[PDB]
Amino acid sequence: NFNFNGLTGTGVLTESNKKFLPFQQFGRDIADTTDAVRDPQTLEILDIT
Amino acid sequence: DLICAQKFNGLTVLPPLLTDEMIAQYTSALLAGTI
Amino acid sequence: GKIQDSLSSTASALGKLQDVVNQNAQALNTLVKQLSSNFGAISSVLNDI
Repeated sequence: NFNFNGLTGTGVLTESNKKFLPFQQFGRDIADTTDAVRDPQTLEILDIT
Repeated sequence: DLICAQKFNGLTVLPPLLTDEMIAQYTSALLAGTI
Repeated sequence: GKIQDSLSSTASALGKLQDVVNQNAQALNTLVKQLSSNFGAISSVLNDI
């Protein structure tokens, strides 16, 4: 289970190579799920499966 | 991916009982028998 | 030989198949989007209600 910046869900957090634009927060998939998030404290692209 | 979000809400896509390599044996056999 | 030239550039001749694959993922998509709809309730997130 997790919360990032108030965003909540449950998934398997991994290292991911998808590349955000700096101001961004979430990633998302076709289905309006929350697919990928960026760790606030250490910026890194974390998948959510 | 599309399958992933689907896979995530309870939507599962079971595997077709016959893999494409199997279908390709049938459509080989029928095709090799007819010849 | 004509057959293989046709398929080489023909996206349409498979329209029958391509439609079937589409229409499923279509209704599959729409099925998913319906998880984001309020349906009259105060939110479409289960826990946030």
